Amino acid sequence: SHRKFSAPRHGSLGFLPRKRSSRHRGKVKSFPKDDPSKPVHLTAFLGYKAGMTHIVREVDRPGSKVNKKEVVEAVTIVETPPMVVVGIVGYVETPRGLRTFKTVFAEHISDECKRRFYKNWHKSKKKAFTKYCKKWQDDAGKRQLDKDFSSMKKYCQVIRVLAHTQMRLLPLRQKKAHLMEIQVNGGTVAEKLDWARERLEQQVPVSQVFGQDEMIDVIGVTKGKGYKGVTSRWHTKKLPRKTHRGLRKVACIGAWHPARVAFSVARAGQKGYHHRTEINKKIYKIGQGYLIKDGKLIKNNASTDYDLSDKSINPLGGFVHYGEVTNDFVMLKGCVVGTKKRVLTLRKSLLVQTKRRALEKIDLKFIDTTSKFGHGRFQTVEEKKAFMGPLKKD
Amino acid sequence: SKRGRGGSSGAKFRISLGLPVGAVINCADNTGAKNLYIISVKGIKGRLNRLPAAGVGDMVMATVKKGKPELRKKVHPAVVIRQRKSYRRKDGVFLYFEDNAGVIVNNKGEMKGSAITGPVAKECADLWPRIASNAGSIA
RNA sequence: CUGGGUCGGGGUUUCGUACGUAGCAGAGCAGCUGCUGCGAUCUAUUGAAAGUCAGCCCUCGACACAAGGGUUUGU
RNA sequence: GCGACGUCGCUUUUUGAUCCUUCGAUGUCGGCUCUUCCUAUCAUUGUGAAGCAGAAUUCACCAAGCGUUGGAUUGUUCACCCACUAAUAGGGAACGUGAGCUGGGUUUAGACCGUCGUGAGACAGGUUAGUUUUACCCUACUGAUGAUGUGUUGUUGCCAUGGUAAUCCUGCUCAGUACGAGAGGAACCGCAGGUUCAGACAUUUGGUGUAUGUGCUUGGCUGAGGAGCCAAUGGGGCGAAGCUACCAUCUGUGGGAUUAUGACUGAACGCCUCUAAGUCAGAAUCCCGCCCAGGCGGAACGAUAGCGCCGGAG
RNA sequence: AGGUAGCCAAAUGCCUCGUCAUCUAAUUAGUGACGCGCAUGAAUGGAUGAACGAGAUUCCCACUGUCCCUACCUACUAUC
RNA sequence: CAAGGUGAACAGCCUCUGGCAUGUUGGAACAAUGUAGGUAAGGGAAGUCGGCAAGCCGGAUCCGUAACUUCGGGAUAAGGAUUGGCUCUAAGGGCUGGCAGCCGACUUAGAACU
RNA sequence: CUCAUCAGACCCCAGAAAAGGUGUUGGUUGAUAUAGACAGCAGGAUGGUGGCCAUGGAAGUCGGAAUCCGCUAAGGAGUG
RNA sequence: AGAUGGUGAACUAUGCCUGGGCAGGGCGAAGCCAGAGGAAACUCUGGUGGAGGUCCGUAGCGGUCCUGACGUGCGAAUCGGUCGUCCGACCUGGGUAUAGGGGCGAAAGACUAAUCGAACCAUCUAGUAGCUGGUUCCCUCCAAAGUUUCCCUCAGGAUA
RNA sequence: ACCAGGAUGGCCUAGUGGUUAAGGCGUUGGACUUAAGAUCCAAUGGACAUGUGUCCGCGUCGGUUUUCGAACCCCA
Ligand SMILES: [Mg+2]
Ligand SMILES: [Mg+2]
Ligand SMILES: [Mg+2]
Ligand SMILES: [Mg+2]
Ligand SMILES: [Mg+2]
Ligand SMILES: [Mg+2]
Ligand SMILES: [Mg+2]
Ligand SMILES: [Mg+2]
Ligand SMILES: [Mg+2]
Ligand SMILES: [Mg+2]
Ligand SMILES: [Mg+2]
Ligand SMILES: [Mg+2]
Ligand SMILES: [Mg+2]
Ligand SMILES: [Mg+2]
Ligand SMILES: [Mg+2]
Ligand SMILES: [Mg+2]
Ligand SMILES: [Mg+2]
Ligand SMILES: [Mg+2]
Ligand SMILES: [Mg+2]
Ligand SMILES: [Mg+2]
Ligand SMILES: [Mg+2]
Ligand SMILES: [Mg+2]
Ligand SMILES: [Mg+2]
Ligand SMILES: [Mg+2]
Ligand SMILES: [Mg+2]
Ligand SMILES: [Mg+2]
Ligand SMILES: [Mg+2]
Ligand SMILES: [Mg+2]
Ligand SMILES: [Mg+2]
Ligand SMILES: [Mg+2]
Ligand SMILES: [Mg+2]
Ligand SMILES: [Mg+2]
Ligand SMILES: [Mg+2]
Ligand SMILES: [Mg+2]
Ligand SMILES: [Mg+2]
Ligand SMILES: [Mg+2]
Ligand SMILES: [Mg+2]
Ligand SMILES: [Mg+2]
Ligand SMILES: [Mg+2]
Ligand SMILES: [Mg+2]
Ligand SMILES: [Mg+2]
Ligand SMILES: [Mg+2]
Ligand SMILES: [Mg+2]
Ligand SMILES: [Mg+2]
Ligand SMILES: [Mg+2]
Ligand SMILES: [Mg+2]
Ligand SMILES: [Mg+2]
Ligand SMILES: [Mg+2]
Ligand SMILES: [Mg+2]
Repeated sequence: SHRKFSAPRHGSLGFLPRKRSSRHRGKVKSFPKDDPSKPVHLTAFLGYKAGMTHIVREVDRPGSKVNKKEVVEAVTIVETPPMVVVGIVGYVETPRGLRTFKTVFAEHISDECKRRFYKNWHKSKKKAFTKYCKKWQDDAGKRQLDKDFSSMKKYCQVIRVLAHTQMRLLPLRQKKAHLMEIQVNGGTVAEKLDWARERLEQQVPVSQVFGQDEMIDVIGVTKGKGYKGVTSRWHTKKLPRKTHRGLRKVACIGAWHPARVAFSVARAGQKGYHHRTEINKKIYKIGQGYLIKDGKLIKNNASTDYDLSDKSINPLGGFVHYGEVTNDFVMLKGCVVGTKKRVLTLRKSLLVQTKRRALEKIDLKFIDTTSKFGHGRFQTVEEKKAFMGPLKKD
Repeated sequence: SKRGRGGSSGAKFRISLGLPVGAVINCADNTGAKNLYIISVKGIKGRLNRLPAAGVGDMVMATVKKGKPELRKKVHPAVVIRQRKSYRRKDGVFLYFEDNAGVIVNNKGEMKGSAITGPVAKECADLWPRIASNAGSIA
């Protein structure tokens, strides 16, 4: 018999294999479609979720009641040191799909990227690319490499670039770098290949790939939450207090005839550590790193045009469970997936952006740098010492 | 929600709803009614088992449980002007009152009474301009 | 000539001014010819004391440790 | 738009008819929960027709994508009423769903009343009290190791297949305009928001709190002070982190072939005709993209310890 | 003998969710009445009625995770 | 048979005498789902057949107490206020030789301070 | 013979009717045809008559009863 | 099911005999004392006093609700909280009395040794069953009936 | 629905075996009384619910109709 009052189903079936992620670094499942008329650029980048803060900004939205009014918006900081490009990979189109045609690695590969090729760096004699590196010092080896590049320009339709993160500049305990294919979009295959050949062994900041007030995509893995029941996993209604064998269940898991359990019923299992692609996260800031100029350590990352302070993006006591942000970073609007210290994939948008919320121009007034390790109430330690005066600690 | 002929250009931002059906709020005007018993809220399509709920500025259907006898045993539209549930303004600032309060209105939006005791939230005041005229203090 | 770990130090933060000492502060009471006591509390030391990674941040301070062990894998 | 007198059917969401299966037992009403399916479509998309002026409402087609609520009374299915709403459509899945719950009602034993009976007792007549057992097996389902093959291993990958998701509403503007004698009264494009849903997240607000963190306090105990402890977390105030709530916050997306329909050229049928040959526009549909998983399915690359290449018979 | 005093849609009334009032926004519930009582009624006891009741119902105040709408903590498990 | 404290108390909670080794095992972790306890913003029964369960209340002192009634009750009706710690004051007794001297038990009330 | 954007496909037998189709194929009956048809393209639609009767007036041009003539290739006292 | 002869009141039901036990509080009956009032009859006030099949409530006795725990249990009826009662028709040990168509019952067909709308043991008894279940080697040859009539016959016989 | 009944003056009831239409109240006419009730003397009326069969002959017996009342409609 039919159910009387209609109720929408709990949970999306479009994320259905609710399993632990088989990758830890979020994979770009689909890169932006290439336009040969565009200049040659990168389409993706790899950062690390440092933490969150909140900003104050005036809004220019005609038709809203918040026009010329200042809002406080939640923002997430993603510490993005420059990527080092170490490889060039080409892809040929085939009626069975997109085949990896050829991979060329650079002459020098850092130990951070080398650590990715090992499951145990300590007991290894650390020998990856020690025979491949002889290709770039041999005259016949360059005479094979340049014909491999000629084969890629003749046959490949897609060019991606292998780049790895710089783990030494991060406060993480991890020093093994993350490698990633990043699809080089832009002009022809020949000039697209020449671009990556020149940027081979070189560093790419986040400024060259992304810009201020652009909507990007954040790809990552959800926070792990372990084996969870239906009440926290699929958000079903709790059964009443009088229920005998437990009230945090689903009461009926199916009718008698389909004489199985359907794949659409909520069951207990893994919740979290799920790979996700959230779209249209606005870049509210790209802040530069910690600079050493004139002997001074310039660190006024959070000093806006409305602040005139000298404070950094790092709050009081640093980020909780992360460390410091001494590299260039992306301030994104709102919440992105993952834990602190989780690797995040930043992708250029797959959509065309003609909306006012997408084309909105952002001018930050205030960046909150109070401690998140409690109810911290000062933006800077000079402000804290000015309010309190001398303590016993002198 | 409002669906009124007298409307401002910009529509209201979502606030926390602290007044479900069954909530008895203060009647903050001189109609003689002291209580407004909320029996439903305007504009809600709803969901299975979910109570309709109201924040400040949202119009509700309400009976009078205590007051003059010619106001009871019937339903009036009313507009919530104060609430104890803390709601977040778009400035990120959180405001709540110590009392839940509303005023008896009609379909068009005119209060039956002619003066309001206590403050009226800005979310109610700009959305209902005949309420904000008789408000003494605002937000 | 470098690494993490432990301790220590800073930072952050949590509560809210620690023990001791002093006070012609203290409702009063008692004993001596102004002094000596009892006395909850108060004031100063003293935004003190105490805690703070175990899943918070930074040290380049101290200490020892770290160039090891086992089991398999051949085109 | 209907439609009498007549007549042809469909369906098994009604009750019957029958007694084929089950009486060495298939747990018997409702409701709660949760998934999916149907269309005889209430709403929303696209349309045609009205005794369609506008608004509103009818009738019909493609159409089941997405919705279809909060309550008083009743055990109720059904019903009726209040209120909201885009609408508050109808159904199936052993009259879905009791090793899922509940046990209000039926339908054991106790007891009361009315009627009937000489009586024991009877009552699709009321009333009250009345034990709801077992999964550790196999499958299915959800997660979790792995398994065959590429010599071994690792890195980066591709996508065959499978799932799939967004929804609807309000306000401003158009505009008191078109339309209309007037009363009344739209729409397209834009703009701001919201509902339902989905995926997240904790900067903030709220919650938690045995950092048993830090004060306060009762009874007791360590001779007293200090420091503590016990009272199955002594009680209480505030509380870091971490988890967490439309109770805070963020995000939710593009095409193609087309259906209904409207059409173009154009015969059949010297006229005409959207159709016969040919052609166009065409949508909450369908399919793909996006997104999620990644095949006893491939690829490229790295390094390969007594092993890899090159030049004897068995 | 033809049911008197009383009482009543009662724990007794089919029709029946009886009609009116009251209670509510809305009441097949409750109370107060009405009596044509399928089928009330006087020690097969009628009517009343303080006190009492782990007895059966209705409404109100207060209070609350019963619920909107779930979340977090602790002990013993489950787990290895 | 039945000690001390608190307390009306042989209540509960802690301790001395005496007893014991946590009730047929230990170790490691802290997933769901349980069983037994807690807290929850806003609302306050909208949940449900039904306020089931949980929660509010609670002791004592000073007030104050309705309809009804078989005049006994109802009645801790309902509803209020107070309550800690400290420092005092007053009153309530006994024995010896309207007075003096010597002692001593607990209460109860009032007040100040904090 | 038949095209189905619901095709059909073999006793029992496993699904369909009344009604309907300028789909397409055949057949029956009757006309209207080389004393030249049917479309299609043009041209004439005449006087008696602008009809007694009704209706204010209707003159073929709301209605009911009159529905004959001739020059004729033809024209109903007229289908709109 | 029926019969004959026995064994049980160590559980429980009730009578009798003899023992044992029931904190601390609340309300405050009668009797009594004094004060005040009244012409009397007597009446107000304040104490006292300590009654009650009296109330809160410990032990005890019981077992309402969660329709909680458990439900191959700790347990063939237990456990937790919340509860009824707790000076009287109270609770309890031992002794004693009543025995199966009998006992005993503040009455539920309850209890009478985990047994009760007639206990338990042995025998009669291998009770009867038109009704279920089963019925043990091979090959060869032949090969049905569910119809007639009668029957307390209709799940069975006799008869053809 | 099944069984059992019941339909007669204006109302309420009698009535067979088969020949007789009965009674009460009412209506009507006359007395009594000033008049009316009460009382006295009288009179009429019946679709015998219908048609059919039996019989010489039916309101009566027997089957079928048309209106009514009574009992039962149970076990799940
Ligand atoms: Mg439905
Ligand atoms: Mg239960
Ligand atoms: Mg924080
Ligand atoms: Mg509900
Ligand atoms: Mg069976
Ligand atoms: Mg079974
Ligand atoms: Mg079954
Ligand atoms: Mg259809
Ligand atoms: Mg069923
Ligand atoms: Mg089942
Ligand atoms: Mg069950
Ligand atoms: Mg029941
Ligand atoms: Mg019974
Ligand atoms: Mg197990
Ligand atoms: Mg697919
Ligand atoms: Mg006009
Ligand atoms: Mg917080
Ligand atoms: Mg907090
Ligand atoms: Mg917190
Ligand atoms: Mg707290
Ligand atoms: Mg001390
Ligand atoms: Mg204890
Ligand atoms: Mg198209
Ligand atoms: Mg077409
Ligand atoms: Mg097209
Ligand atoms: Mg009577
Ligand atoms: Mg009710
Ligand atoms: Mg009544
Ligand atoms: Mg009787
Ligand atoms: Mg009787
Ligand atoms: Mg233990
Ligand atoms: Mg032990
Ligand atoms: Mg609450
Ligand atoms: Mg609160
Ligand atoms: Mg309710
Ligand atoms: Mg309900
Ligand atoms: Mg309770
Ligand atoms: Mg009372
Ligand atoms: Mg016999
Ligand atoms: Mg005995
Ligand atoms: Mg007693
Ligand atoms: Mg008592
Ligand atoms: Mg139970
Ligand atoms: Mg169990
Ligand atoms: Mg045990
Ligand atoms: Mg007894
Ligand atoms: Mg009985
Ligand atoms: Mg037989
Ligand atoms: Mg048989």
